[PDB]
Amino acid sequence: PIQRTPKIQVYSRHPAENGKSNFLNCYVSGFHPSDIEVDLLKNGERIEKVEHSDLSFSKDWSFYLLYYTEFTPTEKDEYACRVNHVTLSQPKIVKWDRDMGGGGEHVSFHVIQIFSFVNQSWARGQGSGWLDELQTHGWDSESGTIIFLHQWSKGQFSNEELSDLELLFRFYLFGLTREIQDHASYPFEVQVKAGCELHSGGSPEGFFQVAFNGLDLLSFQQTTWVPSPGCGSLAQSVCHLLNHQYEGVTETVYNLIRSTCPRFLLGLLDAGKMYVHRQVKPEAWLSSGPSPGPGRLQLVCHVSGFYPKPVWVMWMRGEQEQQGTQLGDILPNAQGTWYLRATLDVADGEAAGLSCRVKHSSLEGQDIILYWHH
Ligand SMILES: CCCCCCC[C@@H](C)CCC[C@H](C)CCC[C@H](C)CCC[C@H](C)CCC[C@@H](C)CCCOP(=O)(O)O
Ligand SMILES: *[C@@H]1O[C@H](CO)[C@@H](O[C@@H]2O[C@H](CO)[C@@H](O)[C@H](O)[C@H]2NC(C)=O)[C@H](O)[C@H]1NC(C)=O
Ligand SMILES: [Cl-]
Ligand SMILES: [Cl-]
Ligand SMILES: [Cl-]
Ligand SMILES: [Cl-]
Ligand SMILES: [Cl-]
Ligand SMILES: [Cl-]
Repeated sequence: PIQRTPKIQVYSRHPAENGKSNFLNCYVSGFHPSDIEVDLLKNGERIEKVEHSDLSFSKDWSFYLLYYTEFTPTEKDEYACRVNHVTLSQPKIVKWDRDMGGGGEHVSFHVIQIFSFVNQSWARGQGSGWLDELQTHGWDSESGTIIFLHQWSKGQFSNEELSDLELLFRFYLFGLTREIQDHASYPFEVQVKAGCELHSGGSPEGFFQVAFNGLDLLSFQQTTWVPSPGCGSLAQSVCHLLNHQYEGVTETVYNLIRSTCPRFLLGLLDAGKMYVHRQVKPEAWLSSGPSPGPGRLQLVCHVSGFYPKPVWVMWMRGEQEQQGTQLGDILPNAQGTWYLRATLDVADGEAAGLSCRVKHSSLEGQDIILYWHH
């Protein structure tokens, strides 16, 4: 427990044009527990050879997953994202459709960990490193080794440092597992988010947060562990344990989270800048959306492939912003960049003369304008 339902978002990276190669993205989020089945379908057949990020979660602790593959839109062929979850009666198939528009400061670095305990002697585990919303690391479970997803994932650390880190992680895992395997009278899931935010001005902000069955359990605030008020005897127990019984583990954590993490983080940024990519022009295109009702249209404006994140997108009549404009979420793209789509609902007659306007930092001040037409 408890149960949350997956939001499902399907979208293409480029304008859809028959025979021309494209990328199909599927973003599955908001779910809990972590047990899930996601498949990209072509004409009902599951597509093998797809890319998927490792499992992560939000501040809410709900899980999310990115999927994508290469595909070609055609007149005949039908594509879908198929999801199966404990909160679904039947599997949900959401089609991708050109004419529906797809269907549906500070930097931070964190290590994310999910533990799934079905019983005493059976448990799943997985973890991964994330630079902002960008995964930079996986973790091989059998070997107990780090997986560096990119040419810069090492981030200006020597090999000795990272070896020591691997072993530190190994023993940390052995420790907690033994620790959770004790305390036995029972299905449950444990999530850990640990790492650092780096802020303008250089002040690091450390965090180590745990959750249980998707519930806020404990955290680490300024050299002292804190329980989230349940109460909460479990959290208070384990906190108290860490605070005193074995302190010195927290010396490591404290060091690791206030030092090494911001240094590694900065190392990633440095090594990252070499390859790509400072700024990227989006491309934009219009499509219809799902019909809002008889005698009404939904206009969809797609903005895809922009980086950095900040965008301004609006439906216009001349200089007048449209009141009804609805901005979707900013979603991740196949390799690194960003996707967003804005919709508007309008009567048939009032469709003509509406424009979608895009402002991005990389456009050099010359905005993208797209005019609706039939
Ligand atoms: C099966 C799940 C595997 C999960 C491992 C996935 C790891 C996967 C992301 C590899 C990326 C590695 C990445 C390249 C190097 C980043 C270096 C950063 C600065 C280190 C931050 C380490 C975290 C913050 C401290 C952990 C808390 C433990 C030390 C204390 C706990 C109490 O002890 P106890 O338990 O004994 O009682
Ligand atoms: C956790 O629950 C039981 C605990 O033993 C596991 O039971 C095993 O189930 C599979 C297939 O049914 C096999 O490993 C054996 O038949 C069972 N083991 C024993 C010792 O009887 C179970 O598989 C674990 N997790 C599940 C069922 O998801
Ligand atoms: Cl293959
Ligand atoms: Cl289509
Ligand atoms: Cl260090
Ligand atoms: Cl159109
Ligand atoms: Cl960004
Ligand atoms: Cl959306």
